[PDB]
Amino acid sequence: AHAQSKREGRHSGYGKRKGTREARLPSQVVWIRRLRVLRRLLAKYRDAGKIDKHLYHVLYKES
Amino acid sequence: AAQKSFRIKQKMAKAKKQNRPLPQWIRLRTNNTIRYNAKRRNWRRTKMNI
Amino acid sequence: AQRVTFRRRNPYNTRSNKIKVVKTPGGILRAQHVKKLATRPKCGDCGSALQGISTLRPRQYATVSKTHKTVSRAYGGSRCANCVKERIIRAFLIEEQKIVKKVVKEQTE
Amino acid sequence: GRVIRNQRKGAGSIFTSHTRLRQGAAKLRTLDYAERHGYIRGIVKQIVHDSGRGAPLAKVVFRDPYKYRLREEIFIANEGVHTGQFIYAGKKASLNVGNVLPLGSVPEGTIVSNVEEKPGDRGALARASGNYVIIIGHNPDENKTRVRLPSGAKKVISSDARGVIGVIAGGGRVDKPLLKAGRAFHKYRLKRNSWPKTRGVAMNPVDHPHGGGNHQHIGKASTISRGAVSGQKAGLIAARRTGLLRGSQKT
Amino acid sequence: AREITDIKQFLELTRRADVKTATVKINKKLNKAGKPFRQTKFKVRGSSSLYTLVINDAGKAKKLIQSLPPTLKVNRL
Amino acid sequence: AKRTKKVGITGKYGVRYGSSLRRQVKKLEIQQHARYDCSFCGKKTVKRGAAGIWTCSCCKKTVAGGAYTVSTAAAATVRSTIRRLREMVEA
Amino acid sequence: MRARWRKKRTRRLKR
RNA sequence: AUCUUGGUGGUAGUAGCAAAUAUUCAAAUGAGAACUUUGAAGACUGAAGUGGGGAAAGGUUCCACGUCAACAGCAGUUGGACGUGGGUUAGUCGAUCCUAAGAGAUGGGGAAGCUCCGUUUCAAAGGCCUGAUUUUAUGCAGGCCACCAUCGAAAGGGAAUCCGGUUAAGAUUCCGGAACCUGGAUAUGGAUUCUUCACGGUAACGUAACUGAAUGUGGAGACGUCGGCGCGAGCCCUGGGAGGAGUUAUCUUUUCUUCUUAACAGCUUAUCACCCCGGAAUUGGUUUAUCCGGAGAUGGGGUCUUAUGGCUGGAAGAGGCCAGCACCUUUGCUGGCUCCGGUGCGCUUGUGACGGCCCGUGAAAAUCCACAGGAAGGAAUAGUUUUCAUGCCAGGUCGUACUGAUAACCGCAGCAGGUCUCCAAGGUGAACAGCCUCUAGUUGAUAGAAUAAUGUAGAUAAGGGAAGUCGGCAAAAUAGAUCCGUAACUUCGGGAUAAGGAUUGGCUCUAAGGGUCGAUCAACUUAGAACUGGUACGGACAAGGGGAAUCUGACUGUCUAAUU
Ligand SMILES: [K+]
Ligand SMILES: [K+]
Ligand SMILES: [K+]
Ligand SMILES: [K+]
Ligand SMILES: [K+]
Ligand SMILES: [K+]
Ligand SMILES: [K+]
Ligand SMILES: [K+]
Ligand SMILES: [K+]
Ligand SMILES: [K+]
Ligand SMILES: [K+]
Ligand SMILES: [Mg+2]
Ligand SMILES: [Mg+2]
Ligand SMILES: [Mg+2]
Ligand SMILES: [Mg+2]
Ligand SMILES: [Mg+2]
Ligand SMILES: [Mg+2]
Ligand SMILES: [Mg+2]
Ligand SMILES: [Mg+2]
Ligand SMILES: [Mg+2]
Ligand SMILES: [Mg+2]
Ligand SMILES: [Mg+2]
Ligand SMILES: [Mg+2]
Ligand SMILES: [Mg+2]
Ligand SMILES: [Mg+2]
Ligand SMILES: [Mg+2]
Ligand SMILES: [Mg+2]
Ligand SMILES: [Mg+2]
Ligand SMILES: [Mg+2]
Ligand SMILES: [Mg+2]
Ligand SMILES: [Mg+2]
Ligand SMILES: [Mg+2]
Ligand SMILES: [Mg+2]
Ligand SMILES: [Mg+2]
Ligand SMILES: [Mg+2]
Ligand SMILES: [Mg+2]
Ligand SMILES: [Mg+2]
Ligand SMILES: [Mg+2]
Ligand SMILES: [Mg+2]
Ligand SMILES: [Mg+2]
Ligand SMILES: [Mg+2]
Ligand SMILES: [Mg+2]
Ligand SMILES: [Mg+2]
Ligand SMILES: [Mg+2]
Ligand SMILES: [Mg+2]
Ligand SMILES: [Mg+2]
Ligand SMILES: [Mg+2]
Ligand SMILES: [Mg+2]
Ligand SMILES: [Mg+2]
Ligand SMILES: [Mg+2]
Ligand SMILES: [Mg+2]
Ligand SMILES: [Mg+2]
Ligand SMILES: [Mg+2]
Ligand SMILES: [Zn+2]
Ligand SMILES: [Zn+2]
Repeated sequence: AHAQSKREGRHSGYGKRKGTREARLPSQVVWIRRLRVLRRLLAKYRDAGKIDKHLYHVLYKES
Repeated sequence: AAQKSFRIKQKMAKAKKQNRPLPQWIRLRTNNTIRYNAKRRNWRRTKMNI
Repeated sequence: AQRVTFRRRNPYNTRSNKIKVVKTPGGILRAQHVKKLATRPKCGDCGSALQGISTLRPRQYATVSKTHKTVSRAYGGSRCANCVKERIIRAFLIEEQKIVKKVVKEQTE
Repeated sequence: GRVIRNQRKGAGSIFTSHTRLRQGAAKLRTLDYAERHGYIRGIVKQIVHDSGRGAPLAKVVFRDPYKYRLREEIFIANEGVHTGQFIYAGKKASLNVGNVLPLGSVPEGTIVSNVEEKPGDRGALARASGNYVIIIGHNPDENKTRVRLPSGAKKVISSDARGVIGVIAGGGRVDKPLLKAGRAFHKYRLKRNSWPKTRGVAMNPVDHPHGGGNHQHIGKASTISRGAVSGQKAGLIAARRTGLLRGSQKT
Repeated sequence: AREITDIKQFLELTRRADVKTATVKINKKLNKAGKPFRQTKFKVRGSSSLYTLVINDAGKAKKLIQSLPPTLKVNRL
Repeated sequence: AKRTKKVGITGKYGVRYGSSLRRQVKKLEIQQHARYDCSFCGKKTVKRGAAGIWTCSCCKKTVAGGAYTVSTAAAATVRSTIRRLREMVEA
Repeated sequence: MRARWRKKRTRRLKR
């Protein structure tokens, strides 16, 4: 029952937090997810000819 | 002491056999003056020092 | 949930006393002693792992047939392919240049 | 009094050298026919760190002249020697960095290292990182080269004594500050039990000539005779002078 | 220990000199569909190794049980 | 963003040890961790591995060198001296 | 292959 | 004679038997029960345990039967006690073998001498191979190499085993099944040969095999530490289904629980690495981490290690869970089901490819293999080959019970001390914190009655606020997280959580952030809004007081075990 209510977003406000933001969820773990999303999408587009290798290379460095 | 030398185990076997009270019939012997076993040992009282 | 014991008298976490937990046909977890992992044979020239050779602890190499321990070439299970290629090139070229060295010396005479 | 720290060292118990991780003694090849009369070629197979030592070592492999086998030597690497390089050792070897020549066979001004004191001693002088000997003269009648050592001492040696051309590698080691006690700790862990060091004035009289007193102080001259006996030689032994050296130390 | 596929190979094993016992186990299994069928495993004991032939078709099974030698001491189940 | 005005690699030492010692360590720390140009294969892949030992990642050739840089000034002047004397004896 | 194994083969052929 | 040994008083039925939360009811047993046993209840350890195993150490304490004089600072019918017996099963687990720091004979040299040095030396320092000869298992035939005893690890190195069952007490040791290693013996198949010692593949390399002495060269054995990332395993969590149990005034398609698969073997499975084709600037590929490429990138196509996973054999016949008949039966007997999934910055652990660090670069030897070499031997109607398969025989010796500590060890003892290590569930939470719980274990520790003073341990306090005191000693106050805001000084790194403020619950919502082929599947993080309450809300637990200066030691580090 408690786990369900947490799924819906309860019990999670400032007065229920005791670890830091990073201790709760490391900012590195958030970056690695993000950059792995962007790298995946770029590879997909390039491989389907939605983008060329020249736009790919520039976007990869901007990601 | 689970993994023990034979020499240690042989000494322990000797100690097992000696750990007994005096046989009662000794007391009946003619001119007997042995009352009890005066060299009895116990693991809680005195250590063997190997 | 269920906790396990070492199966031997060594109680310490040494390199030779590693366990994995395994579930048995009796439905219970149990430690299983693991042997140390084998390293791949390495080339005598460059140091790289040799392709085609089995990876085993040393004495296990005695139990297995010769095809597991070699490859079909000069220096088979000893030097890698690119190391053998350099040996052949170098042997051929230096032995030729030796013929030229002598002739150039024999002309100047 | 009790036996002082500097006297305990000779018994060599806890004060022996920590040699577990060393590669073997660095030494030239044994001086044999080939080296006396011609040269022999070896290959540099490896260049490798030796625990305790600044300079890296070079594992040089030579063929045996009399038996079908190889013979690994352990040289102290000169600056510039590389894996795969051939090294030439003997009377007739050419004047290139890494080669082993008799000192008779090199011009004045040659830089050498790992020089033998006596011929066939297998190496003695200029072996620490960044050091070398300079040849400064020949006496072909007496068969004696003259050389300048790292200390700045001049010295006359047999012209048959061998050296390696060039300077020992790993130079400039002692320019980086150690910074931390811990770095000195790890340095001396691979050498011997010489560190850290308690000052004699921080001890009691029983333990050191300097010990004791209601202030820490030496109390007699710190300069000690050369003829003093064990237990007295603490401080500055046989000092010609003392105090800050105002100038250059070179001859 | 060892599964043997070829029936020609299996029959060689039954006639081998060290082979004194065999076993015939019947499993009730289910295929890709929920239709059930009687798998049979023939197992011959050997010396170093037990060898099993798995026969799913109960026709071929019935033939195979007949063609075992009468020297071989066969345990049904 | 530029993260330190000056300490650079020596920012790992915090405020300890003295500016003058940190500054001397910094010069040699930069040299010892630099990539150097390989004399053999031409690539910029020579890195220190223990004082005096400089190895190329690409071609795998190791060279004996200085404690904190591949070539000390003393060893350069020696190479040049030895070349000079070698040419004097060879005519 | 080890000497003990080589020696075994040599005995086997000597019969 | 603070005499010696022995005995005995007063003190005195006195000090006392108060740490570790905790006991209660009934029955049984028995002369006797606060304390034994069973049952019922109430609690605790709370997986960095009061649980399950071991190392050192002990030595029978293990288990049973009998049993209470002494011992268990109360008791005792109970016991680690007393008496009498029973009990430890190995080719595969250890020892045994190897070498480490080291220890230590010999040759020699010292020393009046007990002995000392030294460990390969200033020594005539051995012991293998092969054929035979068929005289015999030694001289003979040949060859071959010569380093320097030995001891030193129950955590280092190291040939080989697993599952289920079984006892009062033993089990990786017994039984049943199923494997494997070493040494020996050895003949059948397969393979090989008239091109004598195999073929295929451009290649990386493949294969059931596929001659190879001396000698030599390589490899494995064989190695730090930290960091993030990937992958595996076990655990955790969770869906559907098939069973059993619990709750049911009401509600709950509910809560709990069973649904497993060993070593070994076959086939298959990879990051890395490598090969072929090809020839790159409009530089491309690419990691969380920026490295790679004309010394050949990307790309296309292949090869390899088998860590690891999958499928099959092992193996359902075992184990587990149920049901239905037997019945103070040996204790049965019969039948059924034992299935299919999901998820992840999870935990623990293994491992891969990497990166950081060093004036630190992180054992040795036995042992095993490969290669180079070409000694030697070998066919035609018959020769070779046991590194391929199958088959035969053997595997000695010593250890093995149990505790491993608030009662099995050391501390005069059944002592709140000390003493090395493995496994490790749910919730809350950053968390192996504290608090609560499941599995397992315990419920021990003299008790009853009463509730004075003085204590010990724990608390609270009007108004004042350090006036107390050598001295704020002791206590209080502060405390988590989010946002804001942070001075002097400074070695420019710091100071800094400076100082100083605000917020925090519950409920109902909203938004953003993904995977796989427009469909479909799935985590938790963050931000916002409404409503709501005795304005509470890090609600217990957990958890900095701060500032202005001075003396002094630069810093981390270290010492007077038991007054610094
Ligand atoms: K192979
Ligand atoms: K020291
Ligand atoms: K000092
Ligand atoms: K003094
Ligand atoms: K044994
Ligand atoms: K051992
Ligand atoms: K080791
Ligand atoms: K590393
Ligand atoms: K004692
Ligand atoms: K005051
Ligand atoms: K300090
Ligand atoms: Mg975290
Ligand atoms: Mg970051
Ligand atoms: Mg005694
Ligand atoms: Mg293979
Ligand atoms: Mg000093
Ligand atoms: Mg003092
Ligand atoms: Mg004195
Ligand atoms: Mg003083
Ligand atoms: Mg004096
Ligand atoms: Mg009293
Ligand atoms: Mg008391
Ligand atoms: Mg009680
Ligand atoms: Mg508690
Ligand atoms: Mg509790
Ligand atoms: Mg008992
Ligand atoms: Mg009593
Ligand atoms: Mg009593
Ligand atoms: Mg007894
Ligand atoms: Mg073993
Ligand atoms: Mg001696
Ligand atoms: Mg030994
Ligand atoms: Mg071991
Ligand atoms: Mg037992
Ligand atoms: Mg058995
Ligand atoms: Mg751990
Ligand atoms: Mg046991
Ligand atoms: Mg036990
Ligand atoms: Mg325990
Ligand atoms: Mg005791
Ligand atoms: Mg105690
Ligand atoms: Mg949580
Ligand atoms: Mg109590
Ligand atoms: Mg008050
Ligand atoms: Mg008040
Ligand atoms: Mg006030
Ligand atoms: Mg006052
Ligand atoms: Mg006053
Ligand atoms: Mg205080
Ligand atoms: Mg301040
Ligand atoms: Mg603040
Ligand atoms: Mg200080
Ligand atoms: Mg003290
Ligand atoms: Zn190679
Ligand atoms: Zn290079």
